[PDB]
Amino acid sequence: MSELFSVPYFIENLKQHIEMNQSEDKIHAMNSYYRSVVSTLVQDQLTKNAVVLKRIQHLDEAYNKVKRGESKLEHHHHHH
Amino acid sequence: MSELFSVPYFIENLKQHIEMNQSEDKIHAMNSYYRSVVSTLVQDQLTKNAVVLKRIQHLDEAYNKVKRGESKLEHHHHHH
Repeated sequence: MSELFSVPYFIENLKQHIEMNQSEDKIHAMNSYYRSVVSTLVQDQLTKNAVVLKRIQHLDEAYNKVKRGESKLEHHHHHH
Repeated sequence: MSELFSVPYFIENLKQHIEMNQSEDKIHAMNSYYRSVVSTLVQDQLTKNAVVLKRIQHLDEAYNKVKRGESKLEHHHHHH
C-alpha cells in the first residue's frame, strides 16, 4: 500500500498534474514539482554533494519526460 | 584575467531581462538564466560535485534577488 521507491512513481505524479488539475498546471507542473523535490533534497541532510547531486541529475529524467511529452509537436491519436 | 569574477555581475544580467526584453521574460527570466548557468556549471567541469554545488547554492542569491525585487506580483489571492 506504500507504492514508492520506484522512479516512475515520481513521474506518475506529474501525469496527474498535466492530465488533471487538482492544484497545479500543465508544463509548469514540473517546475513546481521539480523545485519541491529539490528543496527536500537540499534540506534533506546535504550529507554529501553527491547524494543530493545524484538525485538532482536523475530527477532531470522526470523534468525531461514532461517536456518531451508536453513539447509543442505531438503525435498520437487523441481521445474523445 | 579580472573579469566576470564578481558574482553580482550575473545578477546585473537579470536586471536587463526584466528591465528590457533581450528575448526573455520578467520573473521567469531567472528561471531561464538559472537553468542555463547551473547546466553550464555542471558541463563546464565536474572537478567535484561540491565545487559545482557551492557555486549553484550561491546562484540562489541571484534568483532570489530578482523575486525579492518584486512584490508578490501574481494576482494576490487576498492572504496575509
